[PDB]
Amino acid sequence: NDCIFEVKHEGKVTGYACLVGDKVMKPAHVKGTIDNADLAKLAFKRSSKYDLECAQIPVHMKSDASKFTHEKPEGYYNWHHGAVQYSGGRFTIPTGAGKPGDSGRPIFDNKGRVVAIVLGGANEGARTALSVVTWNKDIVTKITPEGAEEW
Amino acid sequence: ASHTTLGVQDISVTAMSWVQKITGGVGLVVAVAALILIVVLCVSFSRH
Amino acid sequence: SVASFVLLSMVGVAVGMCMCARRRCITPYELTPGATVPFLLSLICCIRTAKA
Repeated sequence: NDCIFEVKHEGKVTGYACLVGDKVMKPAHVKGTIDNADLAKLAFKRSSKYDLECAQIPVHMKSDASKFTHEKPEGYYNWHHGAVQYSGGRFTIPTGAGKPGDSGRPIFDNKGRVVAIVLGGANEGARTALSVVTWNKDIVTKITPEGAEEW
Repeated sequence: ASHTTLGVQDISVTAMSWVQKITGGVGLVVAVAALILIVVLCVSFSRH
Repeated sequence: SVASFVLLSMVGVAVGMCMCARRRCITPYELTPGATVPFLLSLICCIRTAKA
């Protein structure tokens, strides 16, 4: 836990979901709810065109927020299973090294600021690419390369 | 007298203008509403 | 009554738009991690109006 907070539900792995900025994230393809109690009451709003569920950070995490940015240089980006070298505009992994059950997963910068949120992944070699929703100058866009399987 | 035999699609002196005003009433603004539905369908669908 | 019908027809389309209007207020705004608004709601004018 650098600033790493999680979603779980009922036995199934609900991917990952962390608070950031003003909103606790929730991807719309994720079924189930949070493991915790206090988070498990608020409202969502669905987005089919981008697959999201709007969900607000409660005020009790005023001393418990998580900063981020929208700065995308290339090179190494640390995640909870090591390093994803987001390079060439491409946040690839060596193929297959990630585990399913990772939908909505916080990748951060080289110093602990959340950069992107991953949904899917595919491969045509030793190069698994990923399907990721981002926020350019805090403007959110889903990006799906061809063949994204749910994590 | 048989001129009294009138149908139902008869003609007013002025209410043709009134139904011109009503048919040209709030149909234009909901045409604008449909237009901005077409606008907001293009959140990312336009220029490649 | 048909006159009432068409007005209770017509604004229905409009309020359907208003439904979609709110459904497209959040569409630039949804889980937006800073949820920034220079002019995003200064033109819808539902909430989040800055000074002037």
